[PDB]
This record gives sequence, C-alpha cells and structure tokens, in this order.
Amino acid sequence: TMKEITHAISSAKEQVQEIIYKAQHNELELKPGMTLRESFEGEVSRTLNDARDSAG
Amino acid sequence: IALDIEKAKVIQSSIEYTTLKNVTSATEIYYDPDPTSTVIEEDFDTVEAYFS
Amino acid sequence: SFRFCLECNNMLYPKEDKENQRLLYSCRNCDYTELAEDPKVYRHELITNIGETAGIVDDIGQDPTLPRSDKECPECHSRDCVFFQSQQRRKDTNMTLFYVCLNCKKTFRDE
Ligand SMILES: [Zn+2]
Ligand SMILES: [Zn+2]
Repeated sequence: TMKEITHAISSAKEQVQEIIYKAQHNELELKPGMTLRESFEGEVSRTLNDARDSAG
Repeated sequence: IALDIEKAKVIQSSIEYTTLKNVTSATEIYYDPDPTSTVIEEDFDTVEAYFS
Repeated sequence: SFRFCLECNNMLYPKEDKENQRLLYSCRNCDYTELAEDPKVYRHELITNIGETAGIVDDIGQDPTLPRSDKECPECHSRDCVFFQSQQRRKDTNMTLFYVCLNCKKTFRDE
C-alpha cells in the first residue's frame, strides 16, 4: 500500500508540474469569472486535495 | 431560451453593463488645424477616404 | 518625456498661435517659446505594458536566490541562464517567464 500511495502522490505532483508549465506558456484555460492566477491556484488546490483523498 | 445556449449567450450579452472605458485601449489628443485634412500620416488615408 | 525652459528651467506648456496656426511650447514665468515638433500633445494609456520587462539590471546574475535554468540564449547561446516572472505585479498579471543570460543579459521568453 505504501508504494501505491507514493505512486499516487508522485503522479499528482507531476500533474501539478504540467499545470505549472501550461500556465507559464499561456496554454492554460481560464475559468470564467476568475483571473489566470486564480484559475491556476484553484486547479492546483483541487489536484492536491484529490491526491490526498486517493492516498487516504 | 433556457434550453438553447446561443439565445442564452445573446441574453447574457444584452444584460451585462458595458461602457466605452471597457473597450477603449488608449486615448490621445493631437493638434490639427485643418478640419478637411490631418497631420498624422497613419490616419490620413481613412480621413481622406471619408471626406471623399 | 516633456521639455523645460532652457533659461528658466520651468515646465513649458503647449500653446497655439491663432495667427500662425502652429503649436508652440511656452513658459509661464518667462516669454520663452519654442516650436513644437510633434502633434501628440497628450496621450493616456487605458491598458499598459510598461514595467513588465523594464525591470532589468546588469548584475541580476549575482543573486543566489534566483533559480538557474538551461534555456538556450539567442545571443550568446550559453548553457547557463537565470529566469524570473514579471516584475509588474498587478492582480491580472501573466505568469510568463523572462530569461536572462550571464553574458549578454538579453531578456526573452519561451513563447
Ligand atoms: Zn520660465
Ligand atoms: Zn551569454
């Protein structure tokens, strides 16, 4: 189970890294009513919360 | 309208408040003594076409 | 950039000659008057981009807290570079990176 948890956390960190790259290269979709920074932060927070929930 | 996205977008555009400041990118003031011509070469073509 | 009187150092204000139909810059504490070269009396930018890339110094490569990357420099083609995001920090600022080489210090992007 520890290897599964580690793999899930690593996958989530890789996803966050990809989101960071997309935001830094203007490839990130913008949630309506929110700025680029706000959308980026919301997406990262959602990804990390899903990571913790999956590992748990 | 509730079940059609296009009409809903039309209504949304019709409701939202929009002012000149929203679309204006920059403003400038120039000195130009000839009402029938201009000093700026870039805008010269458009103004002369309008006057003709 | 606006000019000043060459003998009073005060600010020169734009003026129009009715008889000559010409734009002039005239001081108010003195009779000095100089001919205007450009017709752009006043300009106001509703959306501006200055302050985004202007924040550059020659010795930015001496900061140890700045991350170091391996992006290729268009000018020097060095293997070592330092990157940072926009210095302008408005709430709607883009997150694009500006890369500075250690030899030519040219600012460029990955776009
Ligand atoms: Zn003076
Ligand atoms: Zn170099």
